Amino acid sequence: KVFGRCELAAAMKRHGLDNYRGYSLGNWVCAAKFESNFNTQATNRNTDGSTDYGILQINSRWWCNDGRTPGSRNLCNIPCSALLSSDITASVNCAKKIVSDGNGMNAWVAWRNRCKGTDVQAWIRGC
Amino acid sequence: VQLQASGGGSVQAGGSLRLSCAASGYTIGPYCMGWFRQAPGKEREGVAAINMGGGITYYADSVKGRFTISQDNAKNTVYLLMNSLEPEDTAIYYCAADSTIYASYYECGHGLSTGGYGYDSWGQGTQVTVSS
Repeated sequence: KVFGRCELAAAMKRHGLDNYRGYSLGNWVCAAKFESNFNTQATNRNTDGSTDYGILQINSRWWCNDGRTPGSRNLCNIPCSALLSSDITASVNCAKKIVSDGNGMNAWVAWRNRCKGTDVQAWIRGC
Repeated sequence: VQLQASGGGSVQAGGSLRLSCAASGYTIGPYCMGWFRQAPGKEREGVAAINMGGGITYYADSVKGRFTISQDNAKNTVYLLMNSLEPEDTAIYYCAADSTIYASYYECGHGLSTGGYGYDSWGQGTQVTVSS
């Protein structure tokens, strides 16, 4: 499912992402936009064999186990397939661990590149 | 966390040297380990990086073809084999790690080529001097 901006914002809000660890919700909507374009099914295979899954493009050598990635640390103790669901709960649940583990939102390359130090609330205004 | 480099010294132009770096005190990671060098009177240069585990490598255009970075795993140990050493390679070599466990795929040579962004943990420098 390809969420709508304001649709994803509402779903993330309900899933407790607003001001999570202090990150206003616009951070989460912008990350999701430049990570997966709001497509909960997006997968991107990487040069090291690993693949990025879901709406927040979570990676298989460290966060989830997809079965075809050598050395998967699987830090989220979850299959990668649980992140391609239209129900962002697993993704949101894992995104919290990444963030609460001290990585910050820097863990998302797209956020650090297209959102950090930008007017992120632009991403939720009008919903 | 600790980073302990080894190797370095002096050698004649044309010879080779092998540096090493073991990250210690890590529970998870590092995501990246690489090498930087501060030649006398020049800008700090990002030399080579490797994506821990995944194993992808990146090299500065100067050292491309001559250096080779690899990992022994274990205590997050990596090596830089330096062949065809020229006196221009004389500099202080620093080991560096990026402790962030990225959510999405991050290519380590990204922070290396752009000022060492992301490489938070640094080690002691090791002088390498190429004679002749």
